[PDB]
Amino acid sequence: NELRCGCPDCHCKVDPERVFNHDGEAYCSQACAEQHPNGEPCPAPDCHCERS
Ligand SMILES: [Cd+2]
Ligand SMILES: [Cd+2]
Ligand SMILES: [Cd+2]
Ligand SMILES: [Cd+2]
Repeated sequence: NELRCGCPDCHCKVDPERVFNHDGEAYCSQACAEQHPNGEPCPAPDCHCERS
């Protein structure tokens, strides 16, 4: 299915040894997993997930 981030428009590279599984889904960062609680987007400075 191609390892993809739970975010609707996010597809950053996810690493198994640090995979953030939240509610059974994988995310690229702890930010996407928690729907960006600290208001912090993901490490990708060009990504627009949750922004748009
Ligand atoms: Cd993103
Ligand atoms: Cd990302
Ligand atoms: Cd993400
Ligand atoms: Cd996100």
